[PDB]
Amino acid sequence: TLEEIKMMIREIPDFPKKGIKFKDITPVLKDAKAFNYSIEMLAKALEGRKFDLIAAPEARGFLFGAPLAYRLGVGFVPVRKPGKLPAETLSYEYELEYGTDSLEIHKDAVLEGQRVVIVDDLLATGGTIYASAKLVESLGGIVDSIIFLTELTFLDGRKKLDGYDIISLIKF
Amino acid sequence: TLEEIKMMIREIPDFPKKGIKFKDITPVLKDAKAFNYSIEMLAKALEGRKFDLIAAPEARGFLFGAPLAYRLGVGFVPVRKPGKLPAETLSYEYETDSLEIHKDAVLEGQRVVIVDDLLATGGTIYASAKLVESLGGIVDSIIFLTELTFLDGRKKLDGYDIISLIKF
Ligand SMILES: [Cl-]
Repeated sequence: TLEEIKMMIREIPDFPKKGIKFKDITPVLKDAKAFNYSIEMLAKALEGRKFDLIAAPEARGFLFGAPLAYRLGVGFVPVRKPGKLPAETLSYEYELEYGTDSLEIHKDAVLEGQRVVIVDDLLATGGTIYASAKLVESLGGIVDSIIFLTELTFLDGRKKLDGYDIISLIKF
Repeated sequence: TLEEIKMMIREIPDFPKKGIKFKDITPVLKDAKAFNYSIEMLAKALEGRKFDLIAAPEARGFLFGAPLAYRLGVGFVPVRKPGKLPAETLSYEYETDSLEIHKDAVLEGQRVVIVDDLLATGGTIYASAKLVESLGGIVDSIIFLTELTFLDGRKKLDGYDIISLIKF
C-alpha cells in the first residue's frame, strides 16, 4: 500500500535542473484514496508523540502539512518564502547548492512552550527544514519531530538535521 | 462562531502595497479549533453538491483546498505559478500573470470544486476555472473562506456558482 503510493510517484528527469530526478507527488494528491492513505500513514507514524502544532514550509509542504494538522486536531503554521507573510515576521537563512536563501514565520505563529511537528513532502539536503526548525525555536517553540512523505537517503538530510527526531515514510 | 473566525482574521494595512488592506488568515490556521471549524463549515457549505475533485491555486489556496479535499474524501489538484509544476502543463494568461495545471490533472467530464482563501477581483480564480475547462473538467462551484464584496469578484465570475463563508 505504501509500496503502491511509491509506485504512483512520478519521477521526472532534470527538473528543476539537470542532475535532479524530481519526485512528482501530484498523482498521489489527485487520487482520493492515495491522498487519504498518505495522510493516515503520516498520522500513524506520529502516534506516541506529544505536540501542539504542525508547521510546514511553502509550498509543497502545505499539501501534506495542512491536512495532517486537520486530521490530528492541531493548529497549522505556514513557513514561507520572503514577501508572502503580511504581519511581523522572523527570517532565517539556509544553504543552497551555490548560495543562500531565506524563510519567514510570523512572530506570533508559535508561542513559548508549544511543541511543533514540522512536515514536508521530501527530505533532500534539509536546508529549508533546518531554517524552519530554527524559526520555531526562535519563538520559544520546541521541535518535537520532523516528518516527510519521502526521503532522499543519498543526500545526508539526516546529518544536517542532527539532534532532531526524523521520520520518513518512503526512503529512496 | 463563524463570527469568532471572522474576529481572528487579522487586517493588515498597506500590504502588499500602500492603500491595500490585507486579510491575514494565519491566526485561524494556528488555532486548532478555529482551523477545524473552518474546514467543517466549508464542507457543510458544499453539502448537496456533486463533484469529484478539489482544485486550488497556489499557495494560500492549498491551505484550505488540501484539508478540505481530505475531509470530503476526494482528490486534490494544485493550480500553480509557471515553472513550479514538473510534468507537461497547460497554461493560461490573464491581466499579465499566468497559471498552469498538469495536462493529466483532470479527466474529461470530471466535476471540480475550486477552493481559495479569499475572493478579491476574481482574476486568478477565473484563470483557474479556464484551466480546469481546458482539460474538459467542469467547474461545479467555487468556494472561499472570505469574500471582499466591494471588489465585484462575483461579476468577474459570472456563470459560476460562488459560495463564501464570510462576506466583508
Ligand atoms: Cl454564499
